[PDB]
Parts: sequence; C-alpha cells; structure tokens
Amino acid sequence: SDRVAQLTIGNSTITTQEAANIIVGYGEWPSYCSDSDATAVDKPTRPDVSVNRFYTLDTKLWEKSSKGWYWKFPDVLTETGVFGQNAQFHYLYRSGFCIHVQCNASKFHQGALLVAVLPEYVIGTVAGGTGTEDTHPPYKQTQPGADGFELQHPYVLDAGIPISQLTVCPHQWINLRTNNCATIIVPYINALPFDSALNHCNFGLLVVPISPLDYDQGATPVIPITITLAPMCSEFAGLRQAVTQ
Amino acid sequence: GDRVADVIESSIGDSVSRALTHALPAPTGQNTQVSSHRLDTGKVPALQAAEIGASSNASDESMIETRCVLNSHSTAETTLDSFFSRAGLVGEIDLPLKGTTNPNGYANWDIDITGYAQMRRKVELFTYMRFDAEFTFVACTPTGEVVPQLLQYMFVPPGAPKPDSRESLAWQTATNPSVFVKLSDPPAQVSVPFMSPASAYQWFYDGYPTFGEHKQEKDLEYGACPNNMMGTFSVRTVGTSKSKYPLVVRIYMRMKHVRAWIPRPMRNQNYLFKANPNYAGNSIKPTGASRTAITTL
Amino acid sequence: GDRVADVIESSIGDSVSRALTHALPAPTGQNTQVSSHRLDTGKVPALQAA
Amino acid sequence: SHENSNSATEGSTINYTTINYYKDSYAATAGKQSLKQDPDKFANPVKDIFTEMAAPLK
Amino acid sequence: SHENSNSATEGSTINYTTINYYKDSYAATAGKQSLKQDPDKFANPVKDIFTEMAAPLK
Amino acid sequence: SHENSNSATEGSTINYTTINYYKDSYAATAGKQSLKQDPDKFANPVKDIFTEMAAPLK
Ligand SMILES: CCO/N=C/c1ccc(OCCCCCN2CCN(c3ccncc3)C2=O)cc1
Repeated sequence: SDRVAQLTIGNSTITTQEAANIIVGYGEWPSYCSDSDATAVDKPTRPDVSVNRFYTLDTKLWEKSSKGWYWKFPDVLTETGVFGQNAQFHYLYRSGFCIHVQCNASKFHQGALLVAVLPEYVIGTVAGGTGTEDTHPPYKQTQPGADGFELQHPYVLDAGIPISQLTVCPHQWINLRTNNCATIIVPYINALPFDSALNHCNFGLLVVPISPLDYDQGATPVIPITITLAPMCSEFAGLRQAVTQ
Repeated sequence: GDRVADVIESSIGDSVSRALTHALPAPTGQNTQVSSHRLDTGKVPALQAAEIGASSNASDESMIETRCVLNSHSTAETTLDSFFSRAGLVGEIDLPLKGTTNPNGYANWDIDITGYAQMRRKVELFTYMRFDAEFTFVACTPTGEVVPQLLQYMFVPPGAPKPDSRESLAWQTATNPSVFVKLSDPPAQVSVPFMSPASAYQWFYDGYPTFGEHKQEKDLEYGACPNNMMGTFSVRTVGTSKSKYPLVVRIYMRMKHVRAWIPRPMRNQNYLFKANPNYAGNSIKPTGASRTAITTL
Repeated sequence: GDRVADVIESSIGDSVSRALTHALPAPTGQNTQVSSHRLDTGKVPALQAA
Repeated sequence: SHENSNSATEGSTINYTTINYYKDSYAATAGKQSLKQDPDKFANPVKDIFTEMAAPLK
Repeated sequence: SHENSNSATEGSTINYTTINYYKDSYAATAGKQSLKQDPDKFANPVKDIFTEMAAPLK
Repeated sequence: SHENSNSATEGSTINYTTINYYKDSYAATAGKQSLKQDPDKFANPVKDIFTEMAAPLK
C-alpha cells in the first residue's frame, strides 16, 4: 500500500509492486510560471499531453565493477518526441520532472544504488593529474545526451565534492532486497523563470552503486538499470526556427 | 470562451506551487519529554527504511527512558546572516614600483571572490544566493606600513570603460562610483546592493553562456554565467607621476540580508582555479582522517 | 514533596497487579449452538499458530 | 522611515529588525532574523508521510 | 524645520524628501524624487490626437 | 530595546540599569546594580537560629 504504485501521465502508465514511496524534491510540486515571476511577454505554448508523458531513454548494465553514471536535464530529452521539437523551436523553456529509475533482480541478489538529483551539476576535470593543467570537460561530457556518461571518480562526483553528502539532495535508494525502483518528482529549479533547454542543464541525475552488486554463479548475471522520465507542466516561449544547439 | 469538458476541468496554468512542508518557529532546541518503558507489538519506532529517502524519525523518547529536559539553547547563531555576516578576505591588489605586474601605478581587479578558499568553501554550500554586502578596503605597504598616499577606487560596471593607465580619462568618474581615501585614513567601507540581472547569484552554472558549437577552444566558457560577473574594481595612486611607495590593497567582504537555496555537498578536495571545480586527479584524498582497522580506534 | 516531572509521572510503587483474565461461573459444561455451512474467504478458525 | 525598499531581503518570509541612516535600505545593518525552520523540506520530502510508530514500508 | 526656502527646486511640481542641518535648504541632500512622467510632451505633441487602432491619416 | 538577551546577568536576582548601542546586550555598560545583601548565608548558616539575648548553647 506504499510498496505498490501506478504513475499515469499523458498516454503512458508505469506500475511497480516494490516501491519505496515517492520523493517530492524540496517539498514542492511542479507548477507553471506565475504572472508576477514571469518577464517575457509573449503568450507561452503549453502542449500538455503530447510532451508531459513518460519517455524511456536508456538502459545501463549494472556490474560488480560499475562506477556509476549521470544524465543531464533537460539535455536527455532535447532530441526526443514532441518535447524535443518544442525545445528546439523555442528559445525559452521550463518544466518539472517525474523520474522513475528501474532495476529488479531476485531475492538472492544484493546491492544498493543511490539515485539522486543534483541541481547545477557542474563537471570538473582532473587538471592533468598534477593539478597544474587547467583542462575543461568537453561538450560530450557536460551534456552526454540520452546515453548519459560514466563517472571517472565517483567518490568526488567528478567535481571535487563528497558523494557521501549527496543525500542532502532529493534522493532514494534502490536496495535490491527492498525495492526495484526509485521515483523522484522535481519542480523547476533555476534563478530565472524560464531558460534555454539547450544551453543550460538545470540538474543532473546520478545513479551510483554504493553497495556493489553481488550474486552466486548461476543466478541471472545481466541486471539492467532503466531510466524513464516525464516532463511536468512544460511551457515554451520565444518561437523561431528549430536549433539543435 | 471554453466548452469541451477536458479544457474546463484542466489544471494547465496553475501557478501556485503546492508545498508539502511549512516553516515553524524554533528559537531554541527541542525539549525532552519524560518517557517510560514500552513493551508493544505493532509499534516499532526504531525500524526505518532509508530507501524512501527520508531521514529517521526515531526520537530519544522512544529509544530509551528519558527524563524531562527544558532546553533553552538558542538557535540564533546558525541563521544564514549569523554564519555569513562576518568579513573575510576575497581579493588582494598589488601596486608595486618596479615590478612585473602593475608597474604603472594602477590596477584592475575582476570582481570574483572565488580566489580564496575560506570564503569560497562557505558560500559554495549553497547553489543560489542573494545578498547585499559591505566591502572594506585595507591599504598599506608590503611591510604593513602606513604612508601619506592618496588613492582612488572606482567601480567599473560591465560596459563602462576600464582605465588603461594612471592617467586614463575614465578616472573623471562622472557616473561610476569612486572613493578617494588616504592610506592613513581608516579602511574605506561601503555598502553594495544585490546587482545581478537574475534573482540570485549562483556559484554553479551547468551550461554555456551562448549558442553554437562548443568546440575545444571554447570549452573555457563552460560554467561561465554573466549573471555572476558584476564588473571591475579599479584602483590608482592619484597623480601624474609614479608614487614613491609600493602598495597592497586587501579586500574584505561581509554579506548581509542573505537568502540561499539548494544546499550541496561541501568541497573536500583542494581548489585549483577560480572558474571551476577542477581537482588534482593524482591527489584525490579521503574527506577525513583514516585508521588501520575498522575494529580499533 | 516531589517536583521533577519524571518522578511525578512515575509508576514506581504500583502494587495492584494488572490481570489479563478473570474467572467466570461455570457449573456445567458448555452448550453447543446450531451451526451451518460457511464458505468464506478471510474467516479461518481452523488455522492456528501454536 | 521613508526610504527606498532596495534591500536584498525585501519581501522575504522572515522579518528583520535593522538600523540605517541612508535613503537606501540595503545600506542597513544585518540585524536580527526571525527564527523559523523547515527541516522536513530536506529531511522528509515524502509524498505519503509515515508515522514514527509505524513500519515505514507496508 | 524653520529654514530659508532657497533650494533650487523650491516650488517644483514634484515633492522631495531630504535631510539637512543648516538654515539654508540648498544645503540639503538630494533625497528621493517623485516618480511622475510625461512622455507625450516629446513623443506625441500633436494637436488632434489619433488612436492606436485608427489609420493616422484620413 | 529590541536586542538579544545575551548578557552574562540575564535572569539575575538583581536588576541593572545600563546603556547600549548594539544588538547584543553583553556589549552594554556595567551600569548600576541593585543593592541587596545576604550576610547570613555566610555569617549565620545555622539550622536552628538563636537570639542575641539568649545563651547560644542550652
Ligand atoms: C567606489 C567603489 O566602491 N565599490 C566597491 C565595490 C565592491 C564590490 C562590488 O560588487 C561586489 C559583488 C560581489 C559578487 C560576488 N560574486 C557573485 C557570484 N560570484 C561568482 C563568482 C564566480 N563564479 C560564480 C559566481 C561572485 O564572485 C562593487 C563595488
């Protein structure tokens, strides 16, 4: 009754029989931009059901040696469905998100994934190892698209900060013996009412194994982790031709 | 006018963000209530499910037999203003005589406080911050001496001409704010408002400032947000001839009227550059002290 | 005289032993009631947990 | 007084008690803040709240 | 107070709120001005005003 | 005024009359204290008190 759940939005429905409740980031639901917070004067387009629905974008294989991965929002969706088209044709964009990370195993497997949302997730480099080289991460690493990107040094989240404190951000854990999914709802987070879906990633989604996957020889060894997400209250403005970047 | 039912019963446009929590007054630490032994089935405070994402709701009262304690310990020193409204070093400017850097008797300092670790680590605990500030300027020679020298400090906002010499026409300062003060006078001090085009400054910006291809040579602009670039602070010795003494100006910032949003993990690796979170890959150190075994102190 | 709260709300000294059961008159063996067939889910008298 | 309301905290949820001598309120002191707190926003942002006595998952 | 009214803006259309410590009011601060505006004086000084919806010449 | 009550003597048996210009009351002057005294606490802490006229031991 807290372990069972159904998420329906648009023409898509998700079910789970081993949930661990739902986290509503920073305690607030996504909402549209008010007339006093807004600044741009054109009437926005709010496509509703054609863009606020669940999109299943990627599947990673969890292995005994996996380090963890991250995806950037709204980057992961800029090239998918009607949402992507709207993000490309418009300068301004804003929306919340319902993130549903899936991973099931068996009552004989074990392991725990930390699933968290970190706003303004700026990536850093190892500065040439010695720290004397002022290198910078390449476009494919800051905005990895739907494939996401694997963490090089998970302990410092590839940004000089402790993953041990990542739980200060909206999160859930997928502890195989307990649940098979994580559900996090995130409201729009920015210091501006609207922004570019292309130039700015509002937050990053991190999926990192803290307690390594394990099982005995003979149990299914392929344990996928799938990422499904839905925009909520999407709004777009500043219409012109489509632009991919 | 509307007519089809789905439009009428629509929630499209709701601008009031429903909040699941609300603030309560808490001037002192919580008190402790008398508790006694509980030998029940069904009631189980100690058992939790961290997977949910919430912190434990178990309290002292339900884990052990407690007495009553009237706690009047204040929570006032942990407010944002208490924590941040303490002036710290955020910039340093050198005006040497015969030197490599500024041998012309003037200097331009880019207003960025991320060059000093103490202050930087504190503000980086939050993602967005909005605040006013009090800046204090302490000037003296490299030995800490005070000499009879007159200086001019000028705030040059983005778009205003930056002085290119001790005699630049820009020092006429007809619109920019300037401060004229002697090294012998007490430290100059002024109040600065919240000047960003955004509702808040942000210590982290995961994105690019412009559109286009983000090729190798432009990757230096990843994470650069103009909403954080408030301008230049220029200083010069006031004269047409070179000054007789070498000077140093230390810049202290004291935030006030602070608001902050979205807390984040605190920096655990040394800082290398102002513009980014780069860390030395060959020296990734644990966050704290270590020991030889998990079963020994 | 007492004053600290834990002493006031204390149960130290309770001499009345709380009993979970009580005796009932039973001069004869219990009677048997008419019963009929029950074909229910949820109701399960026969199952126990020794 | 009769000054400009240009402080960074103008229109904030908490009220301050400050001092000032200039027409611009951002010149004012930091003052005393209001002592409200909302831990749940970060420590307990769950949709369906569970009790202390209950078993969190059922 | 009871000072001389020798400020340059004495008898102006807008009222100021200033500070002073001397008997001559021109010694006073600049203060805060009243925020009135009259763009039409420069942007629309036509004798017979035309609407937005209308064709300016007919 | 409307300051923090962080003086070392906050909640003392004697009342003070002090001056201050800061939001923290420990910054205040020493002021004037209340002139109460209790010599008996040290000079006559006996359980059963005896008179002046009486013979102390009987
Ligand atoms: C007569 C001249 O007196 N004026 C002095 C003066 C002092 C400070 C001043 O502006 C100080 C603004 C401080 C803002 C610091 N911030 C805002 C966010 N930010 C930042 C830096 C690096 N990355 C992201 C954000 C910053 O470094 C303007 C004038």
